[PDB]
Amino acid sequence: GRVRTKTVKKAARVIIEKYYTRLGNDFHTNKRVCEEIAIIPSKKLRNKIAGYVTHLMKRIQRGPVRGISIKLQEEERERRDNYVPEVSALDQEIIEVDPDTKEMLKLLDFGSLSNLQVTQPT
Amino acid sequence: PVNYYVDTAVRHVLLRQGVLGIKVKIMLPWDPTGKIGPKKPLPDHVSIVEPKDEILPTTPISEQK
Amino acid sequence: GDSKVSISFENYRKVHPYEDSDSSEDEVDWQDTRDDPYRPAKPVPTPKKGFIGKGKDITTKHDEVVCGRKNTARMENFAPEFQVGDGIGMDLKLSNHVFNALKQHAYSEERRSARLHEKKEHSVDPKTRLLMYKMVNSGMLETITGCISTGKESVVFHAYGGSMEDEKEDSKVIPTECAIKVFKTTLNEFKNRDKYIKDDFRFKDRFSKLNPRKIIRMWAEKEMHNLARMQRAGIPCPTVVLLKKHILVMSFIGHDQVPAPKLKEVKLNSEEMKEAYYQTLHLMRQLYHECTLVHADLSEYNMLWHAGKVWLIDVSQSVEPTHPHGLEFLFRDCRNVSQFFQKGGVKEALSERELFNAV
RNA sequence: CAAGACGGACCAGAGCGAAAGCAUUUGCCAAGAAUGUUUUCAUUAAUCAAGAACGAAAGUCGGAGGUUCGAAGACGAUCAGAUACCGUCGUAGUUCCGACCAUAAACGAUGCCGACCGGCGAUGCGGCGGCGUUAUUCCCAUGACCCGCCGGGCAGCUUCCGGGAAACCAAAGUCUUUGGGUUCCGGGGGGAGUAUGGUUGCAAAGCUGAAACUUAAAGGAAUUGACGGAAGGGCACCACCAGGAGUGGAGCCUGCGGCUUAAUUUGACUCAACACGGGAAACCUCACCCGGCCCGGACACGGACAGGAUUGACAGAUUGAUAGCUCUUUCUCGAUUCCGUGGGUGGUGGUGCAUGGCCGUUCUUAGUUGGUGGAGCGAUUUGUCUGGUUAAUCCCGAUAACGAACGAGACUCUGGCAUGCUAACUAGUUACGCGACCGGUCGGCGUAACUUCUUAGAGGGACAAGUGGCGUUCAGCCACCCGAGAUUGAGCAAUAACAGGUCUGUGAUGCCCUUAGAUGUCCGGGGCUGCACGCGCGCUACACUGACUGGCUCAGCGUGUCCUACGCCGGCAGGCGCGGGUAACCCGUUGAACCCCAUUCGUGAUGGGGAUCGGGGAUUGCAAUUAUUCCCCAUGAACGAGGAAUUCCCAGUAAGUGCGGGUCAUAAGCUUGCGUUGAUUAAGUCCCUGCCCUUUGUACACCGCGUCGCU
RNA sequence: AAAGUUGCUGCAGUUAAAAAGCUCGUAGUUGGAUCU
Repeated sequence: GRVRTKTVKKAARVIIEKYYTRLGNDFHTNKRVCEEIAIIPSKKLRNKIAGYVTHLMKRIQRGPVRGISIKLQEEERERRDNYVPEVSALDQEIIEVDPDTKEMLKLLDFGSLSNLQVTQPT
Repeated sequence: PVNYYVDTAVRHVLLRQGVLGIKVKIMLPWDPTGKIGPKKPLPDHVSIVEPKDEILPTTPISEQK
Repeated sequence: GDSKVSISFENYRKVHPYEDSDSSEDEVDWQDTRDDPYRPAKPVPTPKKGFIGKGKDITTKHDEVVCGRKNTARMENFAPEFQVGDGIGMDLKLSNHVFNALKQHAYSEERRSARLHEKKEHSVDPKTRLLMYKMVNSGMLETITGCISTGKESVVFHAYGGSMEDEKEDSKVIPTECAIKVFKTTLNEFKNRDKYIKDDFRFKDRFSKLNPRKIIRMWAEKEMHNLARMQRAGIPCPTVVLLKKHILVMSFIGHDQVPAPKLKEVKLNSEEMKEAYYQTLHLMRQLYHECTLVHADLSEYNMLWHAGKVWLIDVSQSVEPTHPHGLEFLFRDCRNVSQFFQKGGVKEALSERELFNAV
């Protein structure tokens, strides 16, 4: 049918990997800037590279890419990665604990903690 | 490409036993013709120029020149 | 290094006014000169004392370096299937412990290739002619006269049979004129015959794995059995005298070495055509009822006109009525007979369905 | 009711026994391991020639009883050859008592005793300690449970301890860093556990046990896959479905066989020969046949030769031939030579199985191979996949692999699009004017523009691009908008191969054969085409959707120094004159055919269709006899849609229709291309055939050729 | 001699040739610590 080969896919991959900024989801804007960078032969190779670039940046909007690796990841995933909640989930007001663990704490000279609540294994 | 890169040259040599045929197919390289090699590259190779490392924006600077 | 999708470092290149500097443009030409290592040494005659020179720089006879270069050059004269490499460009000091093993391998490889090539080279018919000559010398046939008809599957030869001097009470009478049908065993076109052979219960277990020669022998045996069944029912057919492998000898239909004309080639009158149609219908009814077989190849060529009588031949493809395609073959034969009779002007010839119902 | 049998299900990698073996309740008799022991002896032990007890099944003597099953034996089926095979009966045996036999794949294919070296938790027995649960909450111990621990067992799981040729083993480890104790036993494969001897047994047979001779291997692990007919998957109008055109049914042409011939050169013989060898041959071609001519035998040696080696030759004879080819005729010619010895040339003369090159085929496929890294001693393996994906090992993603290269793709030519660009007196239009005819037509004439039509160069354009579904929501697949095109047709074509064709294409060619009444050259004629018959392409038709005639009206490749216009004579074929064109300039605006309208013929072997045959005419050629072709009357035959079988094809396609080129002095029924008219069906499969591709196994085992004869 | 293919040094015995069907047992062979 119509399956893109090794050369066009690898070229589109390295075109995504570096020069990611100057291209875009619009098709023809990619076309010319491919000519502005890669000294490419025929226009059938060019118009086939510029097709997979648009088809790959449409795929970027669905999340990560398993084949490329640049440490930019839009500007939202960086914002999503350094999310900090207002209250720590670790400073819990009360914790349910096994008596064996409390025995370990007492043996550890840490027997005077106040946030602990000993529960029984019913 | 097989028309202007490889240089096929068949020759016949005559020995005591008979005739031996010789084929020598030498593929020309790139680096356009400073007396060596054809101009146009192989119609598949794409070479990508790395970008000039540009200055990232820090402060809006208006310099009159 | 060799990838098609490549990267260019042009922007990081700083200064290049004169790119074609005369430092990388060294003209390297050493082939036609005397500096190429790929050149004969112009060998010196062998010393008799066994060494060259004297003192401490005495270069001896074998002189492991020299002998290694010599063994490399002797490798250069190996078999074409051997692969050496670049053993002269790189100084290869190869020893007899290694070179003799490689030489033995080259000899074994060339010898086994020669053995494979020699095994490859070691891979009416003459056997049928020898069988016919043996039958003629045995007194069964006096002389092979000629070929009467040449078919696609078998060849029919008219011949004169011999007079057996053995006074046996059970000896079959040899006819004066005989027809020998020899099945063609060198033709691969006989492949659809399994449609009429595998469906027979008398030979399915044997034709399930039979060779083509065995298939031809089984077909000849089936033809002889069909001829015997037709002769037992009184149907007009050639009487088989003896069958040998793929050659079956039967009674010739005709006189003075002239075969009987076919129904298509015989210009019979209207009454003669009606009599021939009636005789064909009677023979078909006798074959369906008494012989319990369907000819399945009944046509104008299969029926011969002789002495005002219709004789049936080529019963090799005949099958019993119990076969899964016996009824369809009988209907096709009846349709062909009806078409042949209607073409001859027989107004009394019944239709294909009527002939199938009557038979 | 009786007779003997056997204790299933409970039955587990559980238990016991020295092993063989050992499952119905209860009782009796002695045994026995493990455990527990601040019990008793105190080295009493481990392994063991001789010797001894036990030793499954089968077998052997005596007795008993005999259900069932059953060697032997008796039936019946089954066939080219069954005597193995299957179903029915049935003796010894299988059952118990008392004596022999003492052999098994009697196996863990792993002697016994002792120590050490990783871990884990299940199970049986005994013992120890307990959060706690149950005997209708048990009144306290106690059995059935749970959580551990110890000893001794049958096993298991995991590991890069270690070992091994490896499979594998926690013992097969603690082994060239080689010694805890002890018994048996092996020394290449057969002969052979055979003969002989001894001994046991009633016997069958057991134990012990060679030699002669013969053989260079036999044997053990592991790796790749030839090969599977073993299986599924997959692809193909050189396969199928649905169909169209047919072929095979006639006539003719051509090719290949056979039959003749002086010769009817020659190769090629399923696809991968048979309108192929540019192979449509009057001579040539031409190799073949029937006969002639010449040396066009270089060069070296020797002889002849100047007092001539010779060449050529008029006239007559011969001769097809002004063939001195030979004789007569005697004229020429100045070493240009001749005769043998040598060896050179010329071969379309032999070997494509000695070769190169070229081409064809497997295959127009779907593979091929390194580098670095991992595993293994190594052969080798991963990369080169579970799956999905595509025309594609084309791709995605898993992933001890990561990246590559060749092939496919990209590329190149052609086609569809550009009212944007370039610019045309060797292309075209429009306008104006000049006319000509009745504001319309002019391919009928000239200058203003102009590039839409025509040319041919650059650039652009189309990418699964956008949308909706499907998707392992990746890769990509169906449908739709817009667009000229959501996409044609070819060229090139990998690794590994084929005894595929070609010496007959070469002044390519090795060994050669011949070389002067030549297998060399040339000439004359014949033949390649000869015909009882067979096999393949191809062309005409079988009539009405047709044929005849008249009128009408549109191309494209693309040749041409021969292509031809125009005028004249002829009915045509042709002939004469004057021109142009070495070429978008001329033929030509290429007034092509099928097709479009009208007339006549109306189902009739008919005027359909023109095979065969006579006569005449013209051209090309030295030469048309074997009709070279072309033209005109006449003759009008098979053939009324074709058996078995079979070919090709998916969209400007198949079919129908003609034009150009190649061959060509003379010429296309062939072929290479080109337009014109223009469809049906399907868009799906393994049903035939062919080719794949993955998995598993994987480097001819055995039972069923003889009788006699004399020296 | 290579032959570690005669093995005391110094071979082997699950699958390549090979551990007796099993147990007792005499001769043989080897035998816990412990006395300056």
